[PDB]
Amino acid sequence: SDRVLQLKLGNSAIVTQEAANYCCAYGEWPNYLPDHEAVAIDKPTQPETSTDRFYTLRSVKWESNSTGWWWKLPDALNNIGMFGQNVQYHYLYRSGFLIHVQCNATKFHQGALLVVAIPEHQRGAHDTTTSPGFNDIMKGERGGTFNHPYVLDDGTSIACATIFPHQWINLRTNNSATIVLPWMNVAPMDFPLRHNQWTLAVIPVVPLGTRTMSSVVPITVSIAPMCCEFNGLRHAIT
Amino acid sequence: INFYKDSYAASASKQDFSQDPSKFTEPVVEGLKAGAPVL
Amino acid sequence: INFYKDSYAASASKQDFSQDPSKFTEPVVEGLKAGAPVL
Amino acid sequence: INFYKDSYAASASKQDFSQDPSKFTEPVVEGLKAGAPVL
Amino acid sequence: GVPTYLLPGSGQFLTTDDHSSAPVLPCFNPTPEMHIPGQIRNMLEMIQVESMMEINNTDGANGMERLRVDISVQADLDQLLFNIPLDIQLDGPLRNTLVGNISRYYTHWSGSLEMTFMFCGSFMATGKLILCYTPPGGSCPTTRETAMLGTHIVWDFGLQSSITLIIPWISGSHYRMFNSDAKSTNANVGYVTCFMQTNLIVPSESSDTCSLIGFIAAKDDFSLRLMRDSPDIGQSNHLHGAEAAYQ
Amino acid sequence: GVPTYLLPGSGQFLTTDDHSSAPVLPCFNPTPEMHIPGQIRNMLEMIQVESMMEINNTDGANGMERLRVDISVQADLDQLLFNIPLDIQLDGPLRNTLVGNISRYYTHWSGSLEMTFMFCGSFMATGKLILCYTPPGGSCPTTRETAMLGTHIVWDFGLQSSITLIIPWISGSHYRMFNSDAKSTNANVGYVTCFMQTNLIVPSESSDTCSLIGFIAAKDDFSLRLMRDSPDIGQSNHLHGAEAAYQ
Amino acid sequence: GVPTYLLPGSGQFLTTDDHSSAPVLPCFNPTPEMHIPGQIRNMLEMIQVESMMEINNTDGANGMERLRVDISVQADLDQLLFNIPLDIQLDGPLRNTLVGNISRYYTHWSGSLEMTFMFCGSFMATGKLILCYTPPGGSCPTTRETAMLGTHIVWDFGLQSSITLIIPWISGSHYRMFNSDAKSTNANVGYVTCFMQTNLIVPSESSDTCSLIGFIAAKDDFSLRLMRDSPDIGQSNHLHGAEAAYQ
Amino acid sequence: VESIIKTATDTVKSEINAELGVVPSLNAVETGATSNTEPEEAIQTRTVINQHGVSETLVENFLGRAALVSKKSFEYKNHHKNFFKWTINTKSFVQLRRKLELFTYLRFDAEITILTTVAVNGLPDLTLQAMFVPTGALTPKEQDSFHWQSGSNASVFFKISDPPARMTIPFMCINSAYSVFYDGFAGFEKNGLYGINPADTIGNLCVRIVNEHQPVGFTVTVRVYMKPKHIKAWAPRPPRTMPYMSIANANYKGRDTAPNTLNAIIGNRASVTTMPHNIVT
Ligand SMILES: CCCCCCCCCC(=O)O
Repeated sequence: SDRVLQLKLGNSAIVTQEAANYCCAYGEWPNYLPDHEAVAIDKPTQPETSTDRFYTLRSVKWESNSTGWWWKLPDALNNIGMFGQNVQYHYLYRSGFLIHVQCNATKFHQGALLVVAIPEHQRGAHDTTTSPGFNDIMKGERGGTFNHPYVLDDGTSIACATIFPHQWINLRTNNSATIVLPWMNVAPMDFPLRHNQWTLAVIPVVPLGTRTMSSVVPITVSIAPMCCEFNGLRHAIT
Repeated sequence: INFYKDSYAASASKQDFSQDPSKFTEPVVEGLKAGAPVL
Repeated sequence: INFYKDSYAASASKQDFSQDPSKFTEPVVEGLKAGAPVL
Repeated sequence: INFYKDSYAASASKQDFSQDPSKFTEPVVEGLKAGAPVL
Repeated sequence: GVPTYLLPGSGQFLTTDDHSSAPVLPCFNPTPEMHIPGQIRNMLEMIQVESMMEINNTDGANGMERLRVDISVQADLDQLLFNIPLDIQLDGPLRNTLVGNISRYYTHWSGSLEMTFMFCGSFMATGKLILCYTPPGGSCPTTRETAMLGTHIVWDFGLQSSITLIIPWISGSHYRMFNSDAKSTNANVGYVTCFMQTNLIVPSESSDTCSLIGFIAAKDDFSLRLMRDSPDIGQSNHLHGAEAAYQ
Repeated sequence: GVPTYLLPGSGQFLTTDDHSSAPVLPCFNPTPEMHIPGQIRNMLEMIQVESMMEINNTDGANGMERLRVDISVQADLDQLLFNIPLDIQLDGPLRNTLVGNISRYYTHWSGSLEMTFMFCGSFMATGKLILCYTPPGGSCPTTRETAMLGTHIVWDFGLQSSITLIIPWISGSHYRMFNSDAKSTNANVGYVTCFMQTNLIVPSESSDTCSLIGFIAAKDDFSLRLMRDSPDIGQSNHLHGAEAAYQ
Repeated sequence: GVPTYLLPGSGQFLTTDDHSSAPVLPCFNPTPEMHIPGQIRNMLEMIQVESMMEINNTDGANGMERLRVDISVQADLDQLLFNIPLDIQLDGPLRNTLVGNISRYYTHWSGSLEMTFMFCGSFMATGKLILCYTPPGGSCPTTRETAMLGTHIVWDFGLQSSITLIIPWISGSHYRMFNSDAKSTNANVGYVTCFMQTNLIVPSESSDTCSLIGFIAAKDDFSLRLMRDSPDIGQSNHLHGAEAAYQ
Repeated sequence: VESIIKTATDTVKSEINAELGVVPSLNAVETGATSNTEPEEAIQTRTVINQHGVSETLVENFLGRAALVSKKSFEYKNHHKNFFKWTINTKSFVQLRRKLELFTYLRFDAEITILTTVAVNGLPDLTLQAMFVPTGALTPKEQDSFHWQSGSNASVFFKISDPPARMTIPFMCINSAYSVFYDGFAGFEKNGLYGINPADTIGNLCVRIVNEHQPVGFTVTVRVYMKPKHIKAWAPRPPRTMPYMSIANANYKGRDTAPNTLNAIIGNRASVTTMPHNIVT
């Protein structure tokens, strides 16, 4: 009953027959900006189905020595579909996100991935006093990789990362993780090209292993923006 | 008693005993029943 | 509370929120209607 | 009057005049009557 | 007596404190109040009055020439006429205005601004212009096709001599800051540009170069916070006569 | 005036005092509050979230390898697999956890703890383990026959991947202290040990070595007292850029 | 603000003052109270318990031998057996008792005292004694005919092993003082003497020398005033380990 | 789900359990939820009326302490020439920094206490001036420049012989809360600083000795303490483990040897079956 799930948004839908319930970050659900919290006075555009739908990113391969992967939001989607177009033509944006991470193998494989949504995941650089640069942070649709997952690449720890909204993909138990993210920021809206509200991290705490036939085991990420709103229309910063 | 005209000047407010651990401990859409199998 | 006998010794009076910008922004004898041509 | 928020900060409490010397002077199970032979 | 104890801060002199203090002249009777025209109670009342922007802040323009923008009959189409830096913290066309001067005594601001332009050519001169406000994020537009995508007003010269371009408050945060870094995400307001929509057209006896005067003011949805000393005034020596006050 | 007298303590600066003090910016209007997800009001809310124990804190285990305990198919019976020092004040597997980190900002604690273990082997792998909590007093048990006499849970691997061992609050005194003497009667919590109840059994194509991830968290009957500075952070020099803040 | 002025005494630290003071640990929750046997609320409760008088404070008597008075079968009549100095301020048989020790933390006292003696000879031993309290004014009586004129109790040995001599509060002034001058009219309490009323008589197989143990306590009409440091304890050097507390 | 909690929860007595279909001790960590197994379901418990308080862990108390945020020594003599400027930040001292960083967002007013001490190179009872220079305002260039006239800036004048100066700075962010962490860049171009939200820019604290120099020199040290109050906090975070390296970022290196080394946070024990402080009787 809580192992099967279908998510439908816009012209897109996803089903899983091996889910583990699903997480609603901090027990919240996405919503449009109410009049009593609004700041920007221009009438916003709410494109609905053209932007609030699942966008599937390129997959990554789970290898025996993988350290983990990460994708920042909205950066990862800032150049995809109509969500990307609205982001480029508008100074301000606001939205929640429905995240669905996918990874299947066989009943002979073992492995466990921590799938966590980190708010304001400010990265640190290793063994230097120089702060991370633009290209170290903005990876776009391709996402990045963890250098030292043990400390979440920020001098803290993955051990305590469970304090953030998360799920796990334990091959023996499930083949997907689902997390619903509400707007998370100190402002009602923001400029999408210079700030990322959330960072999706997928880290193999227990490495992939088996003694059966070796096969490429991918990890795929599908993300659907929710309740998108845009303000401050102008030309595209394409 | 705050004798200053600006409320932000007042002493600390140590009376908010409200809590909701579940937003961190049980952020799952479907409530998990006591002894019933979670999956 | 002013403990001095002269009222001018009291603390500041920051409670006058009355305004009338129009004495500076619209000092015209004939009120100008919203969208109607001013001239 | 204690102006601090923590009650343990208050001045001394010198108003407890209750006593029960018998817990030290007569801890015997059977009460001993005035002039009656104790044994 | 009453048992007391002094707290940290005791004896200090905070320039923004607010307490009563000993009257120097007991029983003094101040002059009766009399009604006087023009009372102002909130500085926001002052910044709602439009004042002239120094748009032509260029070498070669002296004094009042800096307060008007001259437009000429064009030979080409869709021509860019001028742009206006929306810098208030950094020096620029908006700095020496009522809204600019008063706002600079503060650090945070929020609210809509309004720019009004009055065409001062002759009656026989006609034309259409397009004024555009471009929210931040990119480079200032240099072509009408690009500027036209932002907030704008197409202005037709005629009996009503002036047009108003509203620069609506469009910001992610509640307030913006008058930060020394003009390119900061918490300070940059965007741009204002002006192009010919058609062209300035005049007969032989009308001057072929006409001036515009641009004004700016805050709307009543404006608000300022965090008072600070203004960078617009300073001194390095005693003013003449200051020392003589002691002689 | 009012006759008064200063008490001892007058003029002192106690870092934990609680008084009102002069507002630096009179009439300042703070930004309106907005709802933000995840508000936390009591630190006890944070320590109720389970986090990973670094059980494999051994030489040769690097980074994340230290966060999982590998169990293999055994050749002998009733084998001891691992034990967990319940040290919170002294460094150990429980120190870098949410409950451990926050508790170390305090000196006294009381309440039940819960350890949850998730089996991360393949679906075809089966097994039964016994997790035991031994109240203090003696030496850590090294045989199942001895450990089995304490509080325990026999765990059968299956659809439900995880098991919880409750470490109930069993103490003579209301609270225990995070004392530097690990063998003190007011600090030692006892031990946690894990033995094979049966054995880890897997088919030829499933990996024959599987990992467990152990988590720990406080229950809602938990309480912390006497705030102190945490021993988990310190500095011996200025951080890079600290002095530059003055230039 | 409020006009005030500091009074003499301002800023002083009086060890007996009573004021509230800043809590070091805000929001600290003390351990819940639990019922514990033997709560004492007034020191007067303690001094009402009788304790042993060191009547045999003589050279040759060591340790516990000093706490009992041996009486023997007499050859002569009306023999004086022993007397007890009623000195509390000056060292004497009453000093190291519950009433004596606690009273010495004070300067003034008032109330009745009670001395109880328990005969510890064998069952076959018989006898009659007379215990006398002589109010102050003269020299301690040395003959029964003289002592007998004061307050007294004739004691017959038997089933009930103990007798009580009440030393009623008989004083001109409301209180007496623990003054260093033992012969002062505001301090001297008088004397207590004990004589054979008949004789100690025992059979051949019973010991012919028997012991008495004397106890003393205050009655509930007792009262103490003016707290002072006790002369019963002092130090001239650091105690062992005191300085090490700083290492 | 939300409720008022003033004491730790009580325990209820429990009996023997042998029910099919009911397995309270089994859970599924994969859901992301923490185990909901109660003590009463794991073992047989007795009834306990728990009176233990939970007020010392209130966020207001946890963060409500005056902590050192700035310390600056300078020479007071005939010439930092008798004054200094400090770009305000809460990242220079690690005890306060680590605690604030346990949260993602924080909204609070800040009580500021300024403590001054002096040493001869008797002690003069000097008068100092601490002026708050907001963003965009001009900072003093000399001990005597016109800037100190402080016509609009808030300034506080205090003596070394008086108790430490104190005042409260209101929550002054342009947003609804301060961003303790910021995964973004401060500008519209690509060369801006990463991890520094412009919105949380306070300004500069300028401090000078008002007195003209004396015939001899002195060393003056100014310590500034900050205590947050009227606190609201959101989204707790993993505590810092690696030593801090810079005030401008979360860069890390780790200690040279455990504990808290990049390769091992917890110190090593001989093996997973080795009990470190085992009781030997
Ligand atoms: C000493 C003035 C402090 C003003 C408030 C600073 C808040 C900083 C919050 C943070 O980003 O960690």
